[PDB]
Amino acid sequence: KSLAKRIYEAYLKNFNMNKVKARVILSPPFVIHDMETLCMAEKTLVAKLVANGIQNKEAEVRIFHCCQCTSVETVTELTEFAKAIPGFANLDLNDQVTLLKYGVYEAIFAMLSSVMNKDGMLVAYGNGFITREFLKSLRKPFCDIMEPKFDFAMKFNALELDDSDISLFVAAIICCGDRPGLLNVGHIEKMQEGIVHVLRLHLQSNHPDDIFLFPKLLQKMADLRQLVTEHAQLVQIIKKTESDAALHPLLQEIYRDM
Amino acid sequence: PSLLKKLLLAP
Ligand SMILES: CCC(CC)c1nn(-c2ccc(F)cc2)c2nc(N3CCN(C(=O)OCC(C)C)CC3)cc(C(=O)O)c12
Repeated sequence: KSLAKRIYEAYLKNFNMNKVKARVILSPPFVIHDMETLCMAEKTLVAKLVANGIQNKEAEVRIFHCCQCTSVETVTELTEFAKAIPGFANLDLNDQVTLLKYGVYEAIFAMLSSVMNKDGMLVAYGNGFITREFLKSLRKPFCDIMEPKFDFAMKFNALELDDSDISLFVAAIICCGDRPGLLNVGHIEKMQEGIVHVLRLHLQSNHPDDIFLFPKLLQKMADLRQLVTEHAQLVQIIKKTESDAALHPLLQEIYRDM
Repeated sequence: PSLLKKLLLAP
């Protein structure tokens, strides 16, 4: 009815960063492009950490913790966003846990695209910009993490979605009836059908010139699933072989046999 | 127990 308006408003209310805000900054923040500028950013933006010995541990481990905290914050926003999607609040709690557990990282990497351009990505609530080359320059496996996300973002951003489209796309990701271990599949599938239907209708008027946008976006959801499959393999490598990269407990829960 | 549950059950 007004389903699409309710989802857009929940998105604007619950996410601190979005594409309009991001593009204002991406079109100034502090550019992090080597060890030195990374240290300057830390000294001014997180002064308490620099005076607690965080500059002792590796640059990769510091960036790791930055990204980890961002994902943790975003999972909280995504949970609050999901609670405001009409129907989600009525699902069983375990079904609600399943949907978030398998859905948040597809949503995060979808939304990550909004804070990226070809040269780097915004960090620290839009006050920092870490360069693509600098991430590429870190030691394995860290230099392997963001690069496929940049690749996804460049094509995803070429579709020229705005926040109203992205809000429906993310809602479709969360309300996914084929997540493993779902109980009330028939009702969640019905929720997705409604969301996907209003997304198709919204794309028809918001992007009247790209008549093929809707099936392109459907394929992007499949690409995100694969993207998260590959990303989880990087998480294991970190779990297995990195001493100072402790996984946040909330994230350990999400990644448990996914 | 589950941290995702606590997120979902919060005010
Ligand atoms: C593989 C380990 C895992 C941590 C358990 C991780 N390691 N690294 C990582 C480390 C060092 C680097 F040099 C580059 C990346 C990450 N990076 C992420 N990204 C980037 C940060 N971030 C964001 O900017 O989101 C904004 C958007 C939501 C609007 C969340 C998603 C998300 C994750 C994640 O699995 O939780 C992550």
